[PDB]
Amino acid sequence: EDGIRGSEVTYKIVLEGFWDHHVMKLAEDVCMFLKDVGRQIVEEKLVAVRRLLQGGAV
Amino acid sequence: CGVNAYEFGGKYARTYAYAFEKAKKELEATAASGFMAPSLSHEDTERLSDQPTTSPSVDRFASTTHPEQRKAQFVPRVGPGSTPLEDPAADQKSEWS
Amino acid sequence: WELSRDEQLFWERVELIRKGQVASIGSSHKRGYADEAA
Amino acid sequence: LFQQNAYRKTPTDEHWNPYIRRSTENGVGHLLQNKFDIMRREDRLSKGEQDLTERNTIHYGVPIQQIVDEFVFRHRNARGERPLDYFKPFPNFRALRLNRMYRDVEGFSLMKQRPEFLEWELFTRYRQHHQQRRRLALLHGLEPVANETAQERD
Amino acid sequence: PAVVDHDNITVEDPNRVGLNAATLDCRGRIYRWLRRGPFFQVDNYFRRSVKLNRDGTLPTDFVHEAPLMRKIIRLAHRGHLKAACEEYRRVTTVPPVEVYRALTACCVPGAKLADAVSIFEDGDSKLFYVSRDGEVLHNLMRCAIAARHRARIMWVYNVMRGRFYENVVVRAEVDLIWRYRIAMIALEYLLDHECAEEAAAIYSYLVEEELLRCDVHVRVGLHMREAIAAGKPITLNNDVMNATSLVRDATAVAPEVARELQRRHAQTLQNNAVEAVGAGSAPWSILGPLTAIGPTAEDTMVWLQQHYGDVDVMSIMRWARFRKGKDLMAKDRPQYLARAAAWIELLSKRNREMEEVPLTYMRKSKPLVLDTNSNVRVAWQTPLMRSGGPPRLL
Amino acid sequence: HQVYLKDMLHLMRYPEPYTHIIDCRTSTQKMHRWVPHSLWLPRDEVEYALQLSADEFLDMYGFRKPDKSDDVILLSHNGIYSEQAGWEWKKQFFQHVYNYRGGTNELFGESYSDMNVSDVLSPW
Amino acid sequence: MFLIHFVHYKTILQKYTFKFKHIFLSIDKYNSLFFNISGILIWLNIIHINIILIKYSFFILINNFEYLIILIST
Amino acid sequence: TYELVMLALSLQGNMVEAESILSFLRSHHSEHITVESFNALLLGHREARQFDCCDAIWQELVDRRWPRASPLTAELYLRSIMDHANTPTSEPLQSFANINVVEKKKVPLVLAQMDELGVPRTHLSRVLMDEVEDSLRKFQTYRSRFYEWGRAVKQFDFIEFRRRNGWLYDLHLMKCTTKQVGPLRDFNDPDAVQGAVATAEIPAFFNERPAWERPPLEETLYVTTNKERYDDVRGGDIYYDDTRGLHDRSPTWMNEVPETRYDRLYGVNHPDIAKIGIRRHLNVEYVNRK
Amino acid sequence: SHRRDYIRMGYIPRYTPWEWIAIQEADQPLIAEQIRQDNIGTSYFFSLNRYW
Amino acid sequence: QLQAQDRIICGTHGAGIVAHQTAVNSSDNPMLSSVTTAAPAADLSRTKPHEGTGTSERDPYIRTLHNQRSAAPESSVSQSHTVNAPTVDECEMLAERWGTMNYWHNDTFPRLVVFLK
Amino acid sequence: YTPIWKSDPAVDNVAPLRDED
Amino acid sequence: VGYTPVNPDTSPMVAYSQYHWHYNLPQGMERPHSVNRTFAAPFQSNHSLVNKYRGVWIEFDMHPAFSVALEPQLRKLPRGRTLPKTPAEEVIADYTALAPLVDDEKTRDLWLAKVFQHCAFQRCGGAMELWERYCHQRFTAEGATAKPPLSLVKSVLFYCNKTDNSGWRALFDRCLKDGWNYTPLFDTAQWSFMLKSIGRMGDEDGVRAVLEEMLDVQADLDRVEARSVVIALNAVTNADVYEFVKKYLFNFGERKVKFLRTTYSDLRGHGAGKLRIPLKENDNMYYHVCWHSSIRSPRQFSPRQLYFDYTPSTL
Amino acid sequence: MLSQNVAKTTVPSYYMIRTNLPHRKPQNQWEGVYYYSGITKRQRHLILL
Amino acid sequence: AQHGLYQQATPIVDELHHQKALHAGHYALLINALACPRLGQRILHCDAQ
Amino acid sequence: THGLREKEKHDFTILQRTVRIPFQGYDMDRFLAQQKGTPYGAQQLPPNVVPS
Amino acid sequence: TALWDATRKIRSAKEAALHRSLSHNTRMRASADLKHWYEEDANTLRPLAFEALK
Amino acid sequence: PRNLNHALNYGIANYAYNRGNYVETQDSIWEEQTASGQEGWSPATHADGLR
Ligand SMILES: O=c1ccn([C@@H]2O[C@H](COP(=O)(O)OP(=O)(O)OP(=O)(O)O)[C@@H](O)[C@H]2O)c(=O)[nH]1
Ligand SMILES: [Mg+2]
Repeated sequence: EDGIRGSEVTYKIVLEGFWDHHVMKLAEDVCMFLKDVGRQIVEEKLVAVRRLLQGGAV
Repeated sequence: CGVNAYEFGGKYARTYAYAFEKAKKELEATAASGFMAPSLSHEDTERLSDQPTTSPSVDRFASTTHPEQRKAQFVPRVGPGSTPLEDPAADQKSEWS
Repeated sequence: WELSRDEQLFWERVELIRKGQVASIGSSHKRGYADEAA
Repeated sequence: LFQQNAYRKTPTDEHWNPYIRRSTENGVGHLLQNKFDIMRREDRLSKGEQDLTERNTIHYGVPIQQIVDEFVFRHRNARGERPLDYFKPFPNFRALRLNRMYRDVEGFSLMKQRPEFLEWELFTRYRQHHQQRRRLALLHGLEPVANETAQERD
Repeated sequence: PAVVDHDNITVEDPNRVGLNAATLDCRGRIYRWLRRGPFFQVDNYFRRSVKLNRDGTLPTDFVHEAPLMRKIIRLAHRGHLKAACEEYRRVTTVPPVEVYRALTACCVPGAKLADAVSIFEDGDSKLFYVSRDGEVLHNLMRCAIAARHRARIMWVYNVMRGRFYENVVVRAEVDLIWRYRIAMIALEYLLDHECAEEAAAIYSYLVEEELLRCDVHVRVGLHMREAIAAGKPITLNNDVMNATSLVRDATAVAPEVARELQRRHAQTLQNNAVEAVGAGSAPWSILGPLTAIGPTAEDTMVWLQQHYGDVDVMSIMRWARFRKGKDLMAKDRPQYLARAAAWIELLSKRNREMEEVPLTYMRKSKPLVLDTNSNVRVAWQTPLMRSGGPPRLL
Repeated sequence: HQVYLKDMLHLMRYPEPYTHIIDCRTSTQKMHRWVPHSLWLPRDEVEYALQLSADEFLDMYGFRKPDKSDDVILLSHNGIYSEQAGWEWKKQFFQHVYNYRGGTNELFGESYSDMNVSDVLSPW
Repeated sequence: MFLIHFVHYKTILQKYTFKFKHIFLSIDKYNSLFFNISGILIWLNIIHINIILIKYSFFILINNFEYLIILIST
Repeated sequence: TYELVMLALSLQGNMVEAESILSFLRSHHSEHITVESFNALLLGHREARQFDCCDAIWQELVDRRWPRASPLTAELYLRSIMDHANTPTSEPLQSFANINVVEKKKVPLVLAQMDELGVPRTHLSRVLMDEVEDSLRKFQTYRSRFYEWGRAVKQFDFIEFRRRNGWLYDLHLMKCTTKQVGPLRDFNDPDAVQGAVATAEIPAFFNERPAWERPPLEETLYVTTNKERYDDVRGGDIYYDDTRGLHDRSPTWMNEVPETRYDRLYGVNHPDIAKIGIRRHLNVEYVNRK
Repeated sequence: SHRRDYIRMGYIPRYTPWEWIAIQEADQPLIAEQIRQDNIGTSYFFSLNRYW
Repeated sequence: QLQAQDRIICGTHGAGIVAHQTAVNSSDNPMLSSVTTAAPAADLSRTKPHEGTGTSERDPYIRTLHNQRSAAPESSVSQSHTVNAPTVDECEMLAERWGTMNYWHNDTFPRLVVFLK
Repeated sequence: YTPIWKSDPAVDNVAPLRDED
Repeated sequence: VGYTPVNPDTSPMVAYSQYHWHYNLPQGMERPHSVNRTFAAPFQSNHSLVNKYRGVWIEFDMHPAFSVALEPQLRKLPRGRTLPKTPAEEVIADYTALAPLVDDEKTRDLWLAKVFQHCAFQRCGGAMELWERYCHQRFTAEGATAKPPLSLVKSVLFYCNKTDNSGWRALFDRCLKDGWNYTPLFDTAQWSFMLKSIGRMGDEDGVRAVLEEMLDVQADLDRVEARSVVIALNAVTNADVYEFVKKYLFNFGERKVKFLRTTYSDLRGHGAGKLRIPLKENDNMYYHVCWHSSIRSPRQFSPRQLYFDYTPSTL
Repeated sequence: MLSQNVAKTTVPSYYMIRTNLPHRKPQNQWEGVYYYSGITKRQRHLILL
Repeated sequence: AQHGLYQQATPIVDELHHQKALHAGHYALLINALACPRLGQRILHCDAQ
Repeated sequence: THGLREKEKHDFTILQRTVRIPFQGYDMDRFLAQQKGTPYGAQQLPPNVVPS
Repeated sequence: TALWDATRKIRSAKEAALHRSLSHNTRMRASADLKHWYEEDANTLRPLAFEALK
Repeated sequence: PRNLNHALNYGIANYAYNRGNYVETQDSIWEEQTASGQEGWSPATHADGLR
């Protein structure tokens, strides 16, 4: 399926603290991090895909 | 007539010649080694008798066993990243391209 | 050759220095070091 | 002087360590090994490009974000460089940044450097005209095509 | 040190090996017990018994468990894999190599690859590498063949070459002859299905180990075995090796192979030159890179030598002889011919370089003098494309 | 940093120009022989010697004051006095300073002591 | 013998510079957060309360190590 | 022809053009493309020292599984990895540890891919297999080892190995931090009594007295030991810094040392050292330089 | 690293800095079983019955 | 999208907002009372890659610009769903080409009309 | 506990060389 | 407060105090730690390696022509990690019969190395003749130039070591620098067996020669098995060789030394049965071993045992 | 002998019993697990040779 | 050529071209040989590591 | 060694506190060029120097 | 022109010799000098052309 | 030569378009940022201000 609803591989990270705001702020941090690492990886796969689309053998 | 001014004149002549012959011998090693010269640290050689008195391998430190005393300067200088400089561990020294 | 020359030269300077010492101090004796008591 | 070289036998003494080895501080001279690389280095320095051997030490400088942060810290929020909209209720994220000139002002020569009275308003009206031109363009399907030659552009 | 008798256990506990709750000095022991690693009981039971002999002999031979191994093998031979495994589970001591040979050999016909691989993987590094053997590996490779798995052929081969750990430290490494055989059915497969890369890798390894002439060495070896049986002297000479039926027959077929190479190549040139225009005849086919063969045997061997000579052609013509036990030279001539042709074609880099397709010639470019696009560039034009135009440089 | 016997013999047969071996023996009474290519700066005088300018030094010791880049090897009977003199050569900052342990005793087979200090401690 | 008298040239050029920080530049210390202390309660045998500055306290520390102490708006 | 030209451009270190060529070939001629092209670009990026493109091209070459990678290809990409992995950064990032070693952690992943592609790992230069084996021995471990790798014994033995080689500095149990850093003073108030909210051990190079405040190189010119007072201290710090000059001597030094031929120069600022010097008696001509 | 107010004057990073991540990451080894690559198939017969 | 984005953000060492033309000379302001006039820069000198002698903008006290390769981010524009102007080399091979129905009948530059013409 | 082992004999290491020469 | 100390990880009153991080501060990581990156420790298990060959690898290089032809005879000899139980007399008879029929030096010699190994495993004493019958003439006799295949040397040497024999001393001496120079190429196992046999027959001088040679050739000292070194150092009663063995005892490592003391103390101890031939009593050597051990290991401070008899003096 | 061997305990006394001061450092969460990755001088020698 | 002696190869090749004994693929063969790739091996393995 | 270099850098940092960001113009090409005196009628004469 | 080709070949050969020498020498690689590569060239190396006669 | 149009901005940099025309300048910029791939048809986000 398109857009949000679908994927190849789904990761769920369950973070657990002793104090609420601890885990909340933690979630913000880890989230920002995976936003940047995520952008990096997915970008690379994108340039690969675009090359593949431009032409190639079978 | 002025040989006695230069390093190959007089008392040091004997040194020069020594070096010279070593070089020949050394070159042969490099010819046999595939023109990749052996270790300057002489870690390649099989026998302890092999390594020259000249090589940097010979361990000259204040103490052999007590590591605090194996420093070069007054305190123990560290490499980049606070990695030990003075006596390198086997895996710290890398020969790579 | 030069080894011989320099040998004699050495003992020459040793001689002169030693005489300097005995002359200025006045005696052939010297102190020990404060660490040479023990 | 003692500190620099104490028992040091040769300048490369510590180059058993790969990280001290490729440090370009003293110069690049020890990382040039074969003739080929030296010709190459010569070539690329003459072409005004960067020297490939200098890339032995990876230098990430300070990111732009960090620079701007230090600036606006040294200035205690740097109110000189803020847009006036920043001082009004609920500024949007565009009003939150500094005073940099964008690309929209580039074709308007009426206002010279100091715009006179009403000039700036006029310009703003031109700018809006162009935003509407863009809207009409996307609308009826005539917009820049990345491929287009000058006749098709015309 | 404590040892547990599994025969003699009593309520009285003479040896004092049990963990006592209240005795003097028990405390640090009890702590020690609660601190134990997850496999402690099992691991210590496994290592205290079952260890490599001082000789370099496997623990593999034990009297009490022998009939079991006999049963496993006898079961695997009649082709009951599951039964054999259900009994494999019950084995307390390391089973002998013969067990694994039987299990994988049973694994071959039904094409089950995964199970063969997991067997061999059970014998590696777990059990002291009882399962690193020529025969076992051989069965694994034949399995990969049945199941047409390329990557797994390469995996098996990679295992058989082995690593410094298994080679030097363990001293478990496959026999020379076996390495030859495995690599050879792998090469058979790869060259038949036209995989150039892995063929080139395996072939390069054959070259490196001096295994090109090997099948000859084995044939000669058997004749020399019977000659020692009779009591006569034996030696290894070039005349003894070129006396073999294999070498003689290959030498006999050489001119035919060369003629086939010539024909095939000529026709490939033709095809390329016709596809070049999108279909008459292009100039591309008028004069090709291959020289005409002189009318002689020596002219043939020389021709093969200079055009195809990065590979060893004689050995490839030898290998291409047998297919599935059938002898191709003595039954189907043209099939053998096309096969040796194909294999020499695939294994040589020279032929690959000269069989290529003509490609159009790319235009260099400069960016525009009046900028519109960064994507729109001024293309250089060859003198051929524009006649006229002023005199220009390169 | 220690200099071993081999190094010393090799430095007798094939000497380096700017490598200076240096004699630390204190008493002229007990020095009956000469170390090849050596030069005499007695331990007791070192502290003053190194404070000299090259001209003043040449004047007093009759040989050139070694540069701070040059190898300086120190020599004595036991190696003790050569070590104290060594610290002295180090404090004024000299880059290569080496000490032969049991040097003149190993060289000439003499059994002597720079100072009398005995292994045994006096019971407290 | 001696044919000549000469002036002793030397190349003293230092052109390469290697400094290596001693190990004690990177050694650890104890750093702390520092706020103005608004008040203190100490209790061991007898509870004693100091009050420096009276304000709504945004933060409070508790420390049990020997004497119980509460550092208020620390 | 084209793969040769690509290889040429690459050896030059010119990527823009080489990749332009591959682009052309991709667009029109694609069905003819061999692996040696991707080998060209790989080797090329390794020259120019762009390791992210070196990565990009391996990942792409894994996705399209054709043409098949060659043991040479994996040789190139792996080499590139070790190269990246062994480069230093500049000094701002060099404070805590050498970062780029993380790129070696990439390896046991790449290796796994080699198995899936059918590139035999045993075709690698012996050189590179040593390098990569060392990389493995750095980061790879199995389930087995991982269950047991936290045994207290093993941890403490590591501590001990560090003890015999005299590096205790970074270890947790084995270091004792002493020095505290004091607060900064405000001109906004002396009156305010600051106190500690939190405490953390951090390296001293964050805050340490600026280079122009402190005496010159302290490592070389001053011998300093941080030590504890033996007496009972009623107030103040129980740790003091014992510092002495390297060249420090007793005020009585002249007397604790044997007398020298210099002694009669006592308290003289500009001596004639030529006069009491032996060179004048030693030399026949004796030119005095002064 | 360049920030001399770090824990002393009250600046405590809300996001853990890239360098530090790189180091913590560089220190511990990566488990080999976490790669999850299966190209063969499931072993029906042998796998569950393997050595005790 | 800044004006002269490269000449300023990518090409200038400070991102334009650090003023490199400044004298380190002693100032009479109350807050500048800590400032000591600097010695002139070391003449033939080899710096660390992250610094400079602080002479000019071309040579800052702290070097911000990385020495590595710079590549602007990969466009988020769809390469697939966009349809460019037909090239020549596309119109030669048009008979073998596979498009979307949107590619043949595309409003601007329909390829079907070309294929038939 | 010292000395551990018998110290080396009185041997003169200098003489043989200079004699050869 | 109590006799049970607060475990500082669980206790909030520790954790959240002023000397640690309270929960309202921002909970990030304080400083990075690279421990394993800065200084790395090499792997030495306290348990010995499980899969090592443990024996002497005889290096079978045979051409894959004769290796097919000689298979019916070879099959009775040892292959890799396999030790067939065939009677030694039969194998020697086979070689004696067939070997002159084959023309290669390499093949015959490799074959012979295998025969020697097979006989060394069953400890049959009548093998040495094969050395004097074929090989002695072209290798050890009267300065014959020929240089033996390494496999052969190693094999014969292992035979002399397994079956206690004097002949070893002639072979060993030929393998130094000036001779064939096969000494650097020996397995650690080889040196172990060598030292063990030599120590059994009781030659102090053989022991000194071999240890000298091992130290020079840079063999792996600490990984030379303890049993053999203890037996070898046990046989030494002579004053000079004794001095040499103190000075050589310093060439080992801390751990190795502790388990030398332990091995020694077990071998004349409870583990006296572990040996085929019991040890011979050497009191001075065993003592000096335990003494070296006590010296090199770290010292523990036991004030009551040291100062037990001490008394203050007002002197 | 070795100067980084430094007392981790305070002198034995009743302060240990009558105070809440803990007897060890609390575990450091971001300290990696000490594990063995590395080679000997002997092994490096072997590889080079 | 392949072994890296081009010098000894030059007279031979000149004389071959003289007699018109050389044909199409033969020149390819020779020019390809001029890359010394039997030397390529000795360099690759020993020197270049 | 005396660290005057480091103090110089830090003092530069101190001076930065005061400065503005420069005005680069509404049309930046034009401004830069005018500043250099290139465009038409933008040429400025050298400041007149009193002869010595 | 032809003579120029020959001369060029000769100088090339001399320099190639130097290059092999410098690339394969470790002790000279020890002192880090670019100068080593430029301190001898077709001008300086032997054979010298103006010395040919003698 | 690349400076043919220079006369239109004398001494100021060369342009290939009329820089006195606002609309045409902005259009030039549009086309540039299109060709560079900073500007173009992209799958929409929720935040892009659909209205
Ligand atoms: O270190 C060890 C440990 C154990 N063993 C075991 O002790 C048994 C007898 O112990 P011995 O070690 O006395 O016999 P051996 O020397 O004749 O044995 P080989 O080495 O010749 O085989 C050996 O046969 C073996 O079972 C050792 O030989 N060495
Ligand atoms: Mg009870």
